Amino acid sequence: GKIQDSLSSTASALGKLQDVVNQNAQALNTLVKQLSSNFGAISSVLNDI
Amino acid sequence: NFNFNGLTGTGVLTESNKKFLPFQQFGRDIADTTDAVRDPQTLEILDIT
Repeated sequence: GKIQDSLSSTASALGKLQDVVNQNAQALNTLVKQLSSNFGAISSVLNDI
Repeated sequence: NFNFNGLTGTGVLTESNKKFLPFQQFGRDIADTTDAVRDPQTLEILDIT
């Protein structure tokens, strides 16, 4: 019962899994956003340039 | 391949229940990629996939 209550009332108990998920999500977001960079081109869109 | 008011993209347009604002025209997501468009011809919102 005590461990159940601690898990219910504590938000940092599952820090490891949430941190791993957040790291993966932010890595994916950074990879997606890297496309926005033009690297000297007029626009990042291949068709437009 | 949809060209809406100069915004060019490729995807499937489907009816959307999203509620835009009168001044709002385009849509975006967490990864700043186009997700919804308000057609100028008629007052409705179309998603992109």
